[PDB]
Amino acid sequence: QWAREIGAQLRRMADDLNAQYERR
Amino acid sequence: WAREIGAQLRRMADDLNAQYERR
Amino acid sequence: DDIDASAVMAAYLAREYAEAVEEQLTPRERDALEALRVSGEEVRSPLLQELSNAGEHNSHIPAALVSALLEPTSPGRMVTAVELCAQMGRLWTRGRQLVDFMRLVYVLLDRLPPTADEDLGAWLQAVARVHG
Amino acid sequence: DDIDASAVMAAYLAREYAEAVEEQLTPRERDALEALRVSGEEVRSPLLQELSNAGEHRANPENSHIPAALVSALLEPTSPGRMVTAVELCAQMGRLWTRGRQLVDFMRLVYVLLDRLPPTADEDLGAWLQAVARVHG
Repeated sequence: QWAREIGAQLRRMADDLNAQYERR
Repeated sequence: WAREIGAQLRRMADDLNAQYERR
Repeated sequence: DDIDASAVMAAYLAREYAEAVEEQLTPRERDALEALRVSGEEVRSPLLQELSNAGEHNSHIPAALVSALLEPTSPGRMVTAVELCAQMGRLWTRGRQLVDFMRLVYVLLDRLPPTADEDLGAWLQAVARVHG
Repeated sequence: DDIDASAVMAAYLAREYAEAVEEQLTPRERDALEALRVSGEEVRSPLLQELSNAGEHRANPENSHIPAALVSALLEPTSPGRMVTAVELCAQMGRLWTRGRQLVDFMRLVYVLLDRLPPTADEDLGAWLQAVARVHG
């Protein structure tokens, strides 16, 4: 299931993106 | 009233269509 | 104070989709788009006049007027119908009005005659020659 | 030669509609838009890497089941980062769905985004995109 896979990497890149600006 | 506008919209379009079919 | 996040996402997606389809148009398709932009503005003037005289509130009326213009139709009728959707869009900026704009567009593109590609090709090339 | 009438009309309306909302956007809404464009572009690179690394059938799906599943899963306790990633995914699918019945597939994926948005979206995204604005000026 690439559904589980791709999503896991999207949630990962989205979390990283979120943390780049949560403090700024 | 809707086809009053409806009739007018067809009026515009054919005026519009007339200008550029000649060219 | 507080932003309508839906409207902001809409504005963004609309522009990105426009630039996408425009970058993938053919040279003459791009010449047709400019041709449709001028003719659309040429009829937007009296098209606005008729709707101001309506003084009316739903997406039911717009859907019928478009399909009415497309029942034996001509390039002029197809342009007037196109510009009508654009004006409904300029009214339907926020909220569930955006979904209304998409359905009206769907109606437009769904009911176009099968010869529209060459009917508009010839007619919109005539508009371009006369406007440069 | 002949043209794709539906493809051209699509360009005209989408651009005319794009100008419509932006005009009616409030100033603070317009700052938010310029911050979404920036963060949307930043996540775009890693986003287009995972899609392509999955394949051409995944980078360009013939359907809407796959992208709409990712969007709905990103927006399931959400944060501004997931919302932006989801917005940009919808845009990328749009950049691919540019002619004919691909336009209606695009309609479905926008609806999933706007309908699955959280109640706190207006509030959180307002704050989070202010950080973006002042980090970039």
